[PDB]
Amino acid sequence: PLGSKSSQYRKMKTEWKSNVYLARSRIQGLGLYAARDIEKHTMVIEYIGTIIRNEVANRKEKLYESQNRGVYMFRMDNDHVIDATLTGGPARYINHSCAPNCVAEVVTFERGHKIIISSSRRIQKGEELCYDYKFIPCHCGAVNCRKWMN
Amino acid sequence: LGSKSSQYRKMKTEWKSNVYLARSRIQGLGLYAARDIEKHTMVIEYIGTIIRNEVANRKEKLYESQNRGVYMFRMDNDHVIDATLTGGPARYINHSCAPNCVAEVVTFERGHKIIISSSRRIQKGEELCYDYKIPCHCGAVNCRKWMN
Amino acid sequence: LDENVEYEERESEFDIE
Amino acid sequence: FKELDENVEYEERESEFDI
Amino acid sequence: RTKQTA
Amino acid sequence: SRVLLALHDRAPQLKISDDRLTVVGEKGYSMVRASHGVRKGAWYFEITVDEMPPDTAARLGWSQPLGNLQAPLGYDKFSYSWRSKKGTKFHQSIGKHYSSGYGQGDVLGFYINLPEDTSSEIIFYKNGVNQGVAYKDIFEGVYFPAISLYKSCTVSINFGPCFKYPPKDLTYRPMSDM
Amino acid sequence: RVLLALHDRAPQLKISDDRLTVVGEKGYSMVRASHGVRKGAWYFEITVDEMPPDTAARLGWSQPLGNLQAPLGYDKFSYSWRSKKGTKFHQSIGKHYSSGYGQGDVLGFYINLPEDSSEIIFYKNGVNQGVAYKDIFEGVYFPAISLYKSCTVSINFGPCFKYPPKDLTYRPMSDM
Ligand SMILES: Nc1ncnc2c1ncn2[C@@H]1O[C@H](CSCC[C@H](N)C(=O)O)[C@@H](O)[C@H]1O
Ligand SMILES: Nc1ncnc2c1ncn2[C@@H]1O[C@H](CSCC[C@H](N)C(=O)O)[C@@H](O)[C@H]1O
Ligand SMILES: [Zn+2]
Ligand SMILES: [Zn+2]
Repeated sequence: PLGSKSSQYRKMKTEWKSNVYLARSRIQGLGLYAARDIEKHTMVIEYIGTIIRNEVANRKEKLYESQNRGVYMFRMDNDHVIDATLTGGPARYINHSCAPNCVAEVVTFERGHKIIISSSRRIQKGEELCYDYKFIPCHCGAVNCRKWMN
Repeated sequence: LGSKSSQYRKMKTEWKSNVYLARSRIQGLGLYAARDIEKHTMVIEYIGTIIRNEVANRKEKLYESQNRGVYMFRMDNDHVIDATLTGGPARYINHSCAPNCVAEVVTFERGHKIIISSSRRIQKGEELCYDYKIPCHCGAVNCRKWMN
Repeated sequence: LDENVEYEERESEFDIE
Repeated sequence: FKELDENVEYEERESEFDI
Repeated sequence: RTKQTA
Repeated sequence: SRVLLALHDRAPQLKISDDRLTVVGEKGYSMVRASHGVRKGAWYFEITVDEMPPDTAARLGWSQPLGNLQAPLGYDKFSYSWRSKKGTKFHQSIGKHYSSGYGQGDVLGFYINLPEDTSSEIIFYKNGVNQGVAYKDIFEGVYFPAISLYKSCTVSINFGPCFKYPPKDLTYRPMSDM
Repeated sequence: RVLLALHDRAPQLKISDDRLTVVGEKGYSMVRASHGVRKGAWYFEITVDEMPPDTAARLGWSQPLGNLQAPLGYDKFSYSWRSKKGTKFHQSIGKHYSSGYGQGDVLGFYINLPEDSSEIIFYKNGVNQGVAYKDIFEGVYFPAISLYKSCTVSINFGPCFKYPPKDLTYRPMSDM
C-alpha cells in the first residue's frame, strides 16, 4: 500500500527547490544544503537521472573513470541503475556521511520506481544534507567517523 | 443494525436533526422528517411521565376539567406515559391508516421506552405517522374512517 | 431533560378529599 | 550537463558495449 | 560502484 | 467456485494480478467483469482504490454480460457506473449528478437489489457512507460486478464475506456466496 | 502566540519544547491548543509524523469542558476524526465519514461559527472530506489532539499551511 507516499511525492516535486541549494562541501567538492528548516520524515528531493542496465553501468563507470568523473550512480533495483553523471537532478551532489541527516528510499509507484531522499531528523537551515551511500577514505568530518566509505 | 440499546443511545443524541414541527394536513400540529430516514430506524422517543392506569384516569379528568389538552401513550396494560406536561415533540405525531412509522415498547433494565421507528424509507418533508369514536382525517386511500 | 420521569405516588394518591 | 525534471529511459546505441 | 538503499 | 475477476471476460489491455482481484488500467477506458453474476436478491461487494494518479479515473458498478469491454462502464444500456471524477453516475453514456468524487485510498461499496414479486435499485457506498439511490427500476437480467479504468490507475476488488465497511442500514448477501 | 497548552492537557502526553509536537501515552488522552474561537471561519493543520502499529489518533475541536482523560469525541464537548477507518466521533458515537489516515498524511481542520448554520469540515492532503458535523453546540472551540499509545503528530496553526484550502475562505488559528 502506498499510504501517503503519493501525496508526499507530488508535494515534494513542486517545492524541492525551496528545500535545497548548491554550495561547496565541507566534506568534498560540491554538496547540497538545507535552504530552510526541514522537519523529520520529510521528502526532500528525488534522485533523478537516466535509467540504464547493469552492463551499461559497468561500461559507463570505466568511461566515467579515466576522466576522473566520480560516482553519480544510484542503484534503483537489481537490474537497473540511475545514472546522473551527464544528466539528472541536484540530488547527485548530496554527500556521504557516517552521521547522516537524510535517508535514501525506494518508492514503488505503478509508473515506476522512484529514489526519494527524506530527512531522518529535523534539519536546520545551512546544514549540509547527507545520507549513507551503503557502498575509499571518508571525510564527512563527523564525530566518531568510520574513516572509510566501505 | 445492532443492539436496540446502542441504537437508542445513538438516536437520543441526534433526534433533533431527524424531525421538525409544522401544521399538519391531518390535524393541528404534526411531526415531519427533517431529513431522509432509512427503514427500521429509531426516529424519536415518546417521552413523558410514566404513571399507572388509575393515576392516568384521575389526571385525564383533571386536565379536561381545566381545559388542557391531554397527551398520553399507553406502554403496557398497567402503565401510561403522560406527555401533557413533560412531553416532547413526539407527542404531536398524528395517526394514519397508512403509517410510515411504528411505536414499540422496548423492555430495558432502567425502564420501558416508547420508541418511534420508521416502518419504511422516509423522504425529507414527509409527515411522521403511526397506527394508534371520531372521524379519521389521515387522508390515506381506504382510510378506516374512525378513531378512539 | 429529554427523558422519562417516574411518578412517585402519595399514600393518599387515590383517596377522595 | 542537462537538468531533468523526471527520470528518463536510456536509449542504448548499437555499439554500446563495444571496446 | 553505485549508491544504494541496501 | 471462487468469485474472481473473469479470466476471459475482460479487455486484453487490462493488467490483472495473479490473484485476479487487482487490475491496472491502460490508456482509454476498458472493462473487466467478475466471474459470477446475480439475477435475484440483494448483493454487495467492495472496491479499494490502491493508486490513482492525476489524469486517471475509474467507473465502477454493475454490468450485464453484453456490456462493451472496450468502453467505460455505463456506456450502453447494459451497465451502471460510478465515476471517480466528480462522483458522477453514468448509464447509456449519460452522466448525472450523484455524489462527490472518490480517489486513492477510498473503499467503495456496491449494493444491488433485484427483488421478485409478491422494485430494483442500485446504491453506492463511499467509505461506509450511503451515497443514496443511484438507479431505480433497472433493466431485468443478470448483473456482474464490473470495473472500467482510464489510464494506469490501480484498484482491488473484494467480494466478501468480510468487508471493511459492512453496510448496516441494508440487508445483503456477499458476492462471495456465488 | 498559539501553541499546545501547557496546563490544559493530560499530563502523560509528551509535549515538545516548541509545543507544536505531541507524543501519546497508553490510553486515549487529550491536549487542547492555547487559543479558542467562538465565531467565524477558522483553520489549522496536523501532520502525522509517526504512527507505529496499534497506535491511533482522534483529532478535531474541543470545548473547554471536554474530558482530557478520554478520546476526543468522547462527550458532547468535542468532535473528532479517527485515524483508523476515518471514523468521526461525537458523544462516543462513531459514524462512517472518510477513508483512514496515517503516517505522513497532512490533515486539515475547518470550523465555521456564524453569528446567526455552523459546520465542521476535515481535509486530507488538501482534499475536502465533506461536512462531518453541522449545527454544532454553541461555545468556544479549541484545536484538540487525542492520541492512543505512542504515535507522534505535529500541529500547525498557520499562517502558512502545506495544503491551504481552495474551495472556501478561512482565517488561520495563528491570528488569535
Ligand atoms: N564523506 C565523503 N568523504 C570523501 N569523499 C566523499 C564523501 N562523500 C562524497 N564524496 C565524494 O563525492 C562523490 C559523490 S557525488 C557527491 C558530490 C561531490 N562531492 C561533488 O562535488 O561532485 C563520490 O565520488 C566521493 O568521491
Ligand atoms: N388521523 C387523525 N385524524 C383526525 N384526528 C387525529 C388524527 N391523528 C391524531 N388526531 C388528533 O390528534 C390527537 C393526538 S395528539 C397528535 C397531535 C395533534 N395533531 C395536536 O396538534 O395536538 C388526537 O386526540 C386526535 O384528536
Ligand atoms: Zn565519515
Ligand atoms: Zn385514516
